[PDB]
Amino acid sequence: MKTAALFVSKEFEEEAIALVEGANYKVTSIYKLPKSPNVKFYIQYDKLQQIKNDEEISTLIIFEQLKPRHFINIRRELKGKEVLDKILLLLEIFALHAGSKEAKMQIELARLKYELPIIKETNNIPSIGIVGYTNSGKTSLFNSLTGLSPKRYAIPINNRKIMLVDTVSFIRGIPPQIVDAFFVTLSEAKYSDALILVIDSTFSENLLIETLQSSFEILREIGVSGKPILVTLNKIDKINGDLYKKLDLVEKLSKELYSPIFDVIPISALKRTNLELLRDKIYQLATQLSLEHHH
Amino acid sequence: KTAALFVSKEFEEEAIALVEGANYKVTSIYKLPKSPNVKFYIQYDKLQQIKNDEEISTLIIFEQLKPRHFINIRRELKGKEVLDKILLLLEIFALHAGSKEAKMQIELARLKYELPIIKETNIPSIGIVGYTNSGKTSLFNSLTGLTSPKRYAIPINNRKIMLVDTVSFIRGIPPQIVDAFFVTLSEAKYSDALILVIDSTFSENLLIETLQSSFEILREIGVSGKPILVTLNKIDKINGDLYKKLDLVEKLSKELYSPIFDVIPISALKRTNLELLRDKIYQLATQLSLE
Repeated sequence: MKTAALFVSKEFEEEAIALVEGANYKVTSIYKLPKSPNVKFYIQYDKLQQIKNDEEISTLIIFEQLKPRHFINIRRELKGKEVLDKILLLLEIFALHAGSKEAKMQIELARLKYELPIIKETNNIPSIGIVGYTNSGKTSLFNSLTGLSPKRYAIPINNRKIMLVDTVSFIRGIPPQIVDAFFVTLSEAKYSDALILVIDSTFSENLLIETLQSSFEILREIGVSGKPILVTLNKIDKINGDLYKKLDLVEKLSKELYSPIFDVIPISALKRTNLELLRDKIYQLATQLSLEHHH
Repeated sequence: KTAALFVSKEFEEEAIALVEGANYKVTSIYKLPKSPNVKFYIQYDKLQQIKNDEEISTLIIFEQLKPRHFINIRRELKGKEVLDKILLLLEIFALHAGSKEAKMQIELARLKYELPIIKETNIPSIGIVGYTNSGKTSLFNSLTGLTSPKRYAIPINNRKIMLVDTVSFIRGIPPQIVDAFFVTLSEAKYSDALILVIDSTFSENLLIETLQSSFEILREIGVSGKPILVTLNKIDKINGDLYKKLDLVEKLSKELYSPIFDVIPISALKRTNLELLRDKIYQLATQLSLE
């Protein structure tokens, strides 16, 4: 697919790669943010030229907020290759998930508001949304259940077909200019019949409680209620320690935070561990959703 | 692309030109309800009449509708399109839009107006300017030979000249679309010269007013030092002499603006003096190829 060069600090690197790849980009080269950002192109002129003359790179992505000055200078150099900062990247990601008119419009509106200053200076299918943070590994889970990219994909489980919805992952510290765009795009998860809350188990005890609590809090804000939630404690193969300690916590805490909670199972999307068990739980959930209003 | 229009008696003349200027075939025309319906603005019966007509693809009401109106109307007219004054004008702006910035400004205003609705659920360039129903588009079409690029280069004698039908002036512009308008009209600044089209059917009071208003807008967008050719259009609807109005226009125009290239009477429909105009455009094109 389309390749991209990524400029990002070591702290946001992991998240950046996840977001970029979520935008259907293959990260070929990675660089850290400039100590003293170039006043001209934000990045070294010699590096911009290298990327400019590298046919193996189609898009330049910088995980920071660029000034209108930088966009104009960089774009008038790339010729055809696109350039994206954090804000444009996120808006581009939202558009991929956006299904409703309001989301699509909020995204486009915010996009035009961000480009303006730059141009002025020149039979019965249930829906199962997969929610969670960017670091939860929810994307890997979607790709495993699907077999993989589409944000909506139907999968056969026995005699039932389930519509898996890869919703926009929760994002911490979002630019104020795109808050409304993200809120509406994320709120689209309220229209799902059920949800799969992916939880990063690698977190420490307190941080894990914070991620779980925050996840349900966010789901509460977007207007989710009455929807059966199947919690999946992801990243168990990376635990390298005690699983029951965190699993019990998640299970015992989830029931206190939200209702109804369908189930709470441990998984490992990459190693495809317990995924067979997961499919079984999905089927049982889909079976339940159909009988919910039957007589 | 047919359309049904709802407009009062006074704005009907203006509305028809706008609708047709937006590439719409005005099929049906109704009076505007003096007592607007709370839910649909228009009476439910007529709304159904519009729905029960396969010869209508777009409903246009020349007024400012509230979000709840759009919702209820679009709910009934499930397959057909609906527009009001604001949506219509914005669609017209996009037609005259030349620069990318204009495109964006127009789309921005359109989104800000549409969100609340869903929420609740070198060749010389001559720019033709003037109020709607001054004969602008008719003049443009007559010169270009069209019967809608809004910008077409025509050969006069042995010179190729680009004609640009800019967005017409608008009386009482909705605050929402003010920015989109001026950004779209500002393209007139780039024009090497302008053609000010004025409706000759107006009385003295209205003629003086229209001239003062037209030039006022030209200042408002920053037009200065550019040759302006004033054309007194629709003379085919005037019985008496044109001189009294011709002198009035020429006198007042040169008092309000400079340089005034010339002031000639024409008729976009009857083609009266169009050849004289073509010649004056050439003389203007030759004068610009040196200064």
